[PDB]
Amino acid sequence: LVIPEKFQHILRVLNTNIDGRRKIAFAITAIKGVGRRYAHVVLRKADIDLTKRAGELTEDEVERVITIMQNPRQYKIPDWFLNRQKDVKDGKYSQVLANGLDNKLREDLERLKKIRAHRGLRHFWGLRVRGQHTKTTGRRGRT
Amino acid sequence: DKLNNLVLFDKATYDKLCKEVPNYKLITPAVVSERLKIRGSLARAALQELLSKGLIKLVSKHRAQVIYTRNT
Amino acid sequence: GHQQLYWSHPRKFGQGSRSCRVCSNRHGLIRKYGLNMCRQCFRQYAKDIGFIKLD
Amino acid sequence: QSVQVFGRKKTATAVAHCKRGNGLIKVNGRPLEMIEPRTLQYKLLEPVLLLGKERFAGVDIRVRVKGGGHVAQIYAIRQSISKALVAYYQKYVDEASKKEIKDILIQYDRTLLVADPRRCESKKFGGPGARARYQKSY
Amino acid sequence: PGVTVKDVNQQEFVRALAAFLKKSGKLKVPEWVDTVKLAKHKELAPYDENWFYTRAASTARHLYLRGGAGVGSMTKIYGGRQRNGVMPSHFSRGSKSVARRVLQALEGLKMVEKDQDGGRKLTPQGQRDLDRIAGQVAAANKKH
Amino acid sequence: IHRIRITLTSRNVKSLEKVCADLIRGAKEKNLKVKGPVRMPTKTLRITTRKTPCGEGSKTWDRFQMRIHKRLIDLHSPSEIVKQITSISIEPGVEVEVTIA
Amino acid sequence: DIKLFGKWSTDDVQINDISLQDYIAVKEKYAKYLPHSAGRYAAKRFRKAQCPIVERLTNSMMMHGRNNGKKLMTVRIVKHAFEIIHLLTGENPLQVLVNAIINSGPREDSTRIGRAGTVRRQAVDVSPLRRVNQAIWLLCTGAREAAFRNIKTIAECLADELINAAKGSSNSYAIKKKDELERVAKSNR
RNA sequence: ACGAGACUCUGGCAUGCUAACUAGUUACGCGACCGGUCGGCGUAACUUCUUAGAGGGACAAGUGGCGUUCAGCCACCCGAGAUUGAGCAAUAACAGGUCUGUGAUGCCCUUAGAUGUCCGGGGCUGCACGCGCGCUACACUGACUGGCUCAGCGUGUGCCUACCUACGCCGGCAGGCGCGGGUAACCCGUUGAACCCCAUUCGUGAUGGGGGGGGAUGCAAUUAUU
Repeated sequence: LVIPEKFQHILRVLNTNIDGRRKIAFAITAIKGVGRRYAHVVLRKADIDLTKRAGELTEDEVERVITIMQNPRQYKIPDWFLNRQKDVKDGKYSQVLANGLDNKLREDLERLKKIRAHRGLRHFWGLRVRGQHTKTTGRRGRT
Repeated sequence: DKLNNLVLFDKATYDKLCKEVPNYKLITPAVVSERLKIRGSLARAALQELLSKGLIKLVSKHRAQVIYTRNT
Repeated sequence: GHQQLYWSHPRKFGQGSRSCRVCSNRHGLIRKYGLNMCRQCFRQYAKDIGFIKLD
Repeated sequence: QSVQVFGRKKTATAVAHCKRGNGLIKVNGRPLEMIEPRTLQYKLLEPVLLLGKERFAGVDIRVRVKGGGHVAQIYAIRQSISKALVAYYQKYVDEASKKEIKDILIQYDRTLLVADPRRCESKKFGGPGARARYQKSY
Repeated sequence: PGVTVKDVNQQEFVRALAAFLKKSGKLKVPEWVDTVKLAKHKELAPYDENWFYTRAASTARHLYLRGGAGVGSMTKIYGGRQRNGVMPSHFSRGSKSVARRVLQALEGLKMVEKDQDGGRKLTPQGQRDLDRIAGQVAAANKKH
Repeated sequence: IHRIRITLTSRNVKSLEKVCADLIRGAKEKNLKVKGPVRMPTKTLRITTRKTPCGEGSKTWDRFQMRIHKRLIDLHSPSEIVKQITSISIEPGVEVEVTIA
Repeated sequence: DIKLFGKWSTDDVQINDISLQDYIAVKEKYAKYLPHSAGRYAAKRFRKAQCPIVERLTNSMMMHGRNNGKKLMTVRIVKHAFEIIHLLTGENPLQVLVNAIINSGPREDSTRIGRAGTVRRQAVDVSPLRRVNQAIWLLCTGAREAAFRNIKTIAECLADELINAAKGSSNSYAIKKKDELERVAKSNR
């Protein structure tokens, strides 16, 4: 017994018409700020019925999950547990996700590359900064 | 190299799972996903609902191996 | 002052100074059981202590 | 003083102390058919339908087990049970049907009376395991 | 024919102990179920939302089996191989703050009797109730 | 008190056997509630030593064994008798220690 | 007591081996129930003949690096689709098992002979032991390589490979590799 | 004659003998429903187990067969075992390694001008076939979460030694406040580590499958050693 109205082939939350074929709450892994533990805990604590079908999802579920990603404090996530915890420039604890400027907030590399620190002076030429021994190896993508 | 299945609601909602399957001698969720291009969630839900209806005989279960047949 | 003029540098992981004492070298030292002897003299004084080989 | 011939499979040793009883059997504070993997369930089932319940109705058997591995504990519990049954039922009552039951045992599986001799092999230096050597650089 | 804590298939024994105790409601529920990671070897959240009740059932069973099972022991029960990435995987225990919370749980519910020299023992009445749930699970399929 | 222990340790078997012969001779001198020797397991340590200082040739790890053997005896006896039995200019190579816990 | 597992009757079984049964003995007390008695027969010449086919096939399907040592899952995976062929055929699965096995052994093999001539080798008949062992190994290889990145699920595919080889149709991996090898050898005679 | 072998140890060998609750040892009204599971408790049981000193066993002697019917070889019946592994390992030599185990030894700066004494900065973590087992994992056999059930017989408190959390809690690790029971089979202990009846998910796809700031061992996290 399925819901016969409003049903869309595409599961739409963030206004980017990705393929809605994927089952519920598994398509939010592409957001640059919510992933791994955070995304999984906020779908598993959202009380979702993963045994439901694509044509039996309801507007209540999508509305509630939209509200839950809008509000970071739906279940009192700690600040050290928060995604943008004590980030540079400004300290914001609100769960906001929009294209155009979020990745620029993630781009705190401006300062590190400008002050030409040790990591910056490495990155001037494109040298590794995590100890990967690539003395002459590294043929993946370098022909 | 590419193969696509269907998770939409069509004749697969009722047909070939509510009245045509009992003609078989053995049912397997992989066989259902072969004959109808479905997923594991649908296979488990359909088996549970059909068993609640009462036309199916259990064999055993596993995380990826749950076996049933027909008896009516 | 005096603490920078001389000896402003310790070594608390020193193995070279606290090396195998009985001869004059650092290598060939394992810190179990208080060996303080190189493997060459380890064998030269093995059977004397009671060491035997069966494997 | 006592035989208590026990049972060993690999490093896992199980001993079955058998005395006068009702015929029920216990394995490590537990009856038999509740093994967690429950894939070798029939392996522990083997003796009871091999020799028959009419011989397992007058002897209380307690099994103690110790030794690593899931399967290694098995193949010794049943061996211990069988050999304890042979010992007890031989030392007291009769020898003809003793020959009968030991012959049935032998034709089904010789391991039920006599233990597996072969065990692990020590590792020698210069390689990962016992016989295997490291890769030669070239 | 009597009851035993392990005579039944222990799966349903422990499962029905946890279910019986959650429908009875005597045990309290913890305040945090996500802030802790429950294990060093685990890098993501559990998937029960009553795993505190599950762990309480597990530790009750394991204390029924062997007494003296003081803290520093149940931390190894859910611990296991830790994927250290490229490093070889060694045995690492679970986050013992959660085991400490379950230790807080047992204390004050009369579940365990402690002693100064280490260890803790189950109450005889507690094993009476454990034999009662054992009788329930036995009469479910084997004493029915 | 009647709680005195003696621990003897050596790497040789015949030495421990002659020490047990000393103890059984003392027990033959007078019958006392002295329990039998406690045979600790043959305690083995392995040591393994590369020989080629620089890498040149095979990986011949000299495998040497240090197998120490330990015997215990706990005695409830007058001190003088066992002291005379024991302090009899004991054999070299076997180490004996008397403990009162 | 005298039947397999207490369910598979061993009394009214089929002959089905004329004289290949000297290799495979599943028709007397020499037929143990479970396909697990530890690998203890691989210590002398021809003790493999004593070993039941089931245990040998269970041991074999545990290879390819991804199945190194883990055997209880192999026993589970064979008992599954053992039940499938059993209930699809309705009778004791022994006949269909043996049919699948004996339809897969390569009838002849092109062994390289000659001093330095690799352009013509000899097509010789294959021994029953080598035939059956290669058949089992190659069908298990086909089952595994039909399970990685493949829409089919392992522990069910081998049932269809078994029934197909028992019937003999060319869809199966084992009989098709055997037939291609046979045609290569026929070129070589 | 040396070497091979025998020889030594090692899993098979307490199916009988040397015998400690500190590791284990059926008997001993209680606890549990009223006769059957707790390893927390009691014949100080006169040690079968895993704790081991002696002694024993197997030898191609048994049978059949092959062999120029000798040395021997194969199969079979037996037996714990009808070839278990290592240990010791020629005469002579390589123009081998080690003075970087060493103040005896081929040596122009070795007239105490510095390689460390005293400093540790940049790196063998810098890039192109460029010689190096070191590459766990690499997905529906399995990755998740835990319902879950099993000896390392590796070993872990040191004359000028100082680096191995019970009882309660704040915590993602350590951090501790007295505090890791012990110089050890006493204290880590019946060292619940590993394929498993899955305890939500991932029914065929590169995807759920390896996967830039900080709170803190040492004098200084650095190309995230940790």
